[PDB]
Amino acid sequence: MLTNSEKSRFFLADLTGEVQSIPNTYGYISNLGLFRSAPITQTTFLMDLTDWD
Amino acid sequence: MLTNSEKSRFFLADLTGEVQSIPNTYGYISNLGLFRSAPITQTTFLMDLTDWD
Repeated sequence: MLTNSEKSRFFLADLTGEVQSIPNTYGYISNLGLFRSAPITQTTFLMDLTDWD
Repeated sequence: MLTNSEKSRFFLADLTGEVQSIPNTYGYISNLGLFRSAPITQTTFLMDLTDWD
């Protein structure tokens, strides 16, 4: 693939290709499967607690 | 299940179950079954001890 030179409009130079970089993305805990899914239909929710000795 | 909001009688919010806690109960020695049941009729009992040399 011939392209324009570095500092001239009439000479040609050879282009090789691209070098892509992608950031790292850790996903250990996400795929561990600990957390369950509990969809709700309200802005908030409540919960009760109990105990005895 | 839907219930009243935190501070409004005319709004609803979701109630997500309950959580319970129970005290611990160790039973190791009872399960060992060392002791026998010897029911009696009176409020006291006696025994005899003997020996020789």
